[PDB]
Amino acid sequence: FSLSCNNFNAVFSRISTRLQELTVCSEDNVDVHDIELLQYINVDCAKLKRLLKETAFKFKALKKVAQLAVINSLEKAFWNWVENYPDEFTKLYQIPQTDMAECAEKLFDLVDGFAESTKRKAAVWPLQIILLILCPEIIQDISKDVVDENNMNKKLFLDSLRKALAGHGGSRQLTESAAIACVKLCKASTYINWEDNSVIFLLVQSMVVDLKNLLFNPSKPFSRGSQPADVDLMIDCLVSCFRISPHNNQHFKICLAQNSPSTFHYVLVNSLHRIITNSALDWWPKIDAVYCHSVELRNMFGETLHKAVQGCGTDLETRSYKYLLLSMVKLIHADPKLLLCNPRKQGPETQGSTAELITGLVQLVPQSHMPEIAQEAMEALLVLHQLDSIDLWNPDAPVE
Repeated sequence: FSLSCNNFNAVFSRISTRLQELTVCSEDNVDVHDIELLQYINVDCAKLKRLLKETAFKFKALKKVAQLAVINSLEKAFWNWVENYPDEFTKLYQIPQTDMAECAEKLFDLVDGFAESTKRKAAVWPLQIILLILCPEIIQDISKDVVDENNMNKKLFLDSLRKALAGHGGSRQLTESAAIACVKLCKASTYINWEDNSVIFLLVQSMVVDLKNLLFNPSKPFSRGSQPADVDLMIDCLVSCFRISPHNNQHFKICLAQNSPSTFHYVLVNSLHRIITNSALDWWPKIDAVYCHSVELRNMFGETLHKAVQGCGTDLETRSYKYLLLSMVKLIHADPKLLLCNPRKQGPETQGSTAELITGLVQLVPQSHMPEIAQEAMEALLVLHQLDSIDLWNPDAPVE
């Protein structure tokens, strides 16, 4: 990635050769590793246009295996640009650019032709949305009357997505795919300032309500594959949704509720963990909004701690707690003010809240049952000693 910053052509030339070799040859080969270098090369807006144009010309003649690799690799290329160059993404919707729109549309059609079977549709759907996002006005027309051919194929795809997203269709594979695709759309929306207030915001609103019921139904655990639930997927959704509507989130409570399964707890804390550590855009909401829930967070710490220690002195249920406990400890390490807000203050007959927190952390240091946790609790307790964090223990009297 660092090398690609300057000498882009050198890397870029090597890829172009492999495509031509595969293009002319007719005996399918599996040495696509040259193709898969797109995932790492630094990309800028102008450079990205080049990638689409070159692949577009050569895509149709490629073999089946080659076609998949370029699609995935090209998909991950999109995110590299967005993160590394946030500003350029805003300007795309701020001011129209036909050239960007034109290249995506041609590529859009080629992919759609490529995918016919349900298995194919599952693979390619995540990409197609990204391209559709790239051409803004085609969305507007899709909402209104549809052109004979210009916006005909697009509108058919967009509504086809929703059916599986709502579970109407009797296809599990597409149901899983629709989730991934929608999430990326939700994630991408976050970057748009919303001052444009384009259809992008409106389009997401249509799918958000359906999406949440699919991923955040305690009765039914969404299980993509071997794992009981796609923990990684849920984190992406919740983090994004927060940024869109931070004022009063309604599903924070669903996870934060004690009755919900642990995984909902696990997803919650990690979700708060990204908020603290990765906030590039200033106009995003910040962790301060969540301080109001501190009281409920602490109770979760207490109960998890109580059961975690007891087990060490079912099979996976016990193991689950330890993982949750480790995550909670790391959270305090990241930010101590999150859990210290709204202090209870020492009761005449009962201990306070800052005290009960420390005592729980201390009884883990000498454990040696859970060496990883013990190591962490040391760092956590060492951060609550910085001069800055001493004040929060009891703001009434910090030196008693």
